[PDB]
Amino acid sequence: GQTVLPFTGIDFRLSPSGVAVDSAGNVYVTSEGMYGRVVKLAGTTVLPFNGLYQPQGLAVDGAGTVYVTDFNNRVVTLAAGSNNQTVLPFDGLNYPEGLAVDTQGAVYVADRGNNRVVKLAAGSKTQTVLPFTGLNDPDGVAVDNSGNVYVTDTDNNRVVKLEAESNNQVVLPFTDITAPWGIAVDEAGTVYVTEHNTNQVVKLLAGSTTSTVLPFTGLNTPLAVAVDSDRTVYVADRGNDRVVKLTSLEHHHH
Repeated sequence: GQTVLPFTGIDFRLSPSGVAVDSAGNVYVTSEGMYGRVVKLAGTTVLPFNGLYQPQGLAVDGAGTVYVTDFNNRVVTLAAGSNNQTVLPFDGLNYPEGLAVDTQGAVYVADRGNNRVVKLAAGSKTQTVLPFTGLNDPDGVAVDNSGNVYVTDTDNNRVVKLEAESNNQVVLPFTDITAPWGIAVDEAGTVYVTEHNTNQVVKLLAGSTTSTVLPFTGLNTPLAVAVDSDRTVYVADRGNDRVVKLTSLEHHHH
């Protein structure tokens, strides 16, 4: 049932490390590589970020601002239709991977080299380190509408939720999760994760005790995942230089 998104007119291998989807259903991908790019499928274009070096993760907020991590160890943002990027004041990032943006503009980064997740509130000049414990190469972060934060503890083969109320770390009941990397949370609290070296994508329903394997086929190193308002799931299928899409919408009287 999946489809491959038709990125056309492109002079470089797509190398998709990250994937985000805005309200209009524009799809954005970080194209890894020495000369990093963010590519936007509507036709296809390239956003005027300058000097991206191996960009690893992206997110798009409700205003259409695109936020990107890269291996210059920073987060760059581009406001919709701007051609002037700004570098957010994160400190000490070491191989930032996935990032997330919550409804108040706060930016969260899986800081893989420091085995932590860092937070920067909107307009603040200093970051916070979130109270996770025992992380080993976190690659992916997601934040729900309830301020719960979710991380892929990659080398621990687990996903941890820092609950907004208790500030407790819960190892979410994924079933046999391996080397989880990409993650997203949809508006129903459902958590999607890529198991990146085992080439599956799994989901966990909010408040549920176990998980399921989404019916993707032919994945090769899925490193990110997004989900739109139709609860369509998009995957950065990194080894295949493509993004694949899987719709969840029900079929009338079938």
